Amino acid sequence: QVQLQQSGAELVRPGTSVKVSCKASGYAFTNYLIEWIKQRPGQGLEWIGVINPGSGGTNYNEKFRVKATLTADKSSSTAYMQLSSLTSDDSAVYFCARGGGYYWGQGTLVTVSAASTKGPSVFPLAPSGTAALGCLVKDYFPEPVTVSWNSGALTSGVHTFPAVLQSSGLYSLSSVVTVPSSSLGTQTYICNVNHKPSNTKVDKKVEPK
Amino acid sequence: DIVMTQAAPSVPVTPGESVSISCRSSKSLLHSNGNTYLFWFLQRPGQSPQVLIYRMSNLASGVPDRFSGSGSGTAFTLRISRVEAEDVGVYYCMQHLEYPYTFGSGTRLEIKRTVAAPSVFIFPPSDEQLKSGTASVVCLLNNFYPREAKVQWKVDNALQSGNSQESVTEQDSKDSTYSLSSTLTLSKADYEKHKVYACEVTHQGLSSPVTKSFNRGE
Ligand code: NA
Repeated sequence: QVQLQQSGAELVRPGTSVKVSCKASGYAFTNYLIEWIKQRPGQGLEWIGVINPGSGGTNYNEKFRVKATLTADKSSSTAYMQLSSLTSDDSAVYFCARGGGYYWGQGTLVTVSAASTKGPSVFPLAPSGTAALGCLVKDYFPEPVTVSWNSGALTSGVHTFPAVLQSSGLYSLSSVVTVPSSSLGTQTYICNVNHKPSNTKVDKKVEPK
Repeated sequence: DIVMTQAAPSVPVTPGESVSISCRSSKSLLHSNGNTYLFWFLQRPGQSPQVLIYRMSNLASGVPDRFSGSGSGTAFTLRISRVEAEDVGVYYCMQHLEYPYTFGSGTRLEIKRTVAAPSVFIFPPSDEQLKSGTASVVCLLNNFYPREAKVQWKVDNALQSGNSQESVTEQDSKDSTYSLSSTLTLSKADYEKHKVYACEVTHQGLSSPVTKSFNRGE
């Protein structure tokens, strides 16, 4: 079973450089090409370039010739993409893909910003034969926040909304769930909020008021 | 470069029916070896792209027989028969005949289901948030179709403007609905100068707008 494991999300300052990695497993790394693709939020796919790990040879899209540098380390089965002189236009998800189009990495989110990391505040959206309840995750930076319910045991009827950018420059999101009204007195409902950039982990119990 | 054009940004399809997604190229993708270098990819929300078709007409391993590709060298069609609710996502074409490799702008597949009015719920700000000096009033519109839904806020029956923000989910892969949240943000001091908070919802499945409300202090 083949896997292309990419490095984690990066929050990087304007004018600096960032280097993302793509680690191959389950196949002979040096026998296949590695391509890099850019996806801006809510936008399409753009091709950056390609490298042959078994020779060191590269080809770039002219739009990324100045900005990007593709390398590969045969010893650690890893491909790297370095982006220089970072701007907000570089904020995107970057994917590595093995030649042939079948095998893709999971993507690496890059946010280019001078703003500070900030953890969210989590507030209950208390319920009043179906009840709606939820959690409001307010004022965090950067993205992402993940939300689960009852430590992953509750998945049916959950909607976790895409975050919105507030006028303050901070993000906010809500996650809701509909459940049987008859369960409000017998079942504990907890939203598990995780904001990795600020190490925030909140497990908010949502009680009927 | 070779320009890839996808003429339809979205295409609606009732489940069980077939659909065609078009792509065009500014140069023939036919190579002198006889192959036509065109891929079709699917991208589901929050996931990496996945290959459906390689070399214009070859079905990729693990892809259902309901997907097929064909084309002329400059015009291509991805055909999906017996479309399932699970087929929601964005379909992209890509050329790999010459560098730089280029993609089409994507075509979203929208599942046409029965029109459904939203279930509307309103949440007052929590006492926890009020202590911090801010108030967020949330209006939930649940499991509706189509995507288009207008939300208007009224405070003491006065129409609000400039103080709300909405977020909509991707079309559900099982029931083909959308959900929306609207958040009205006030300071605690301004929140406490008013009594009645209401959200009024306009949607194709409603004959007249629906209002959910609460009285502050109840
Ligand atoms: Na370069």
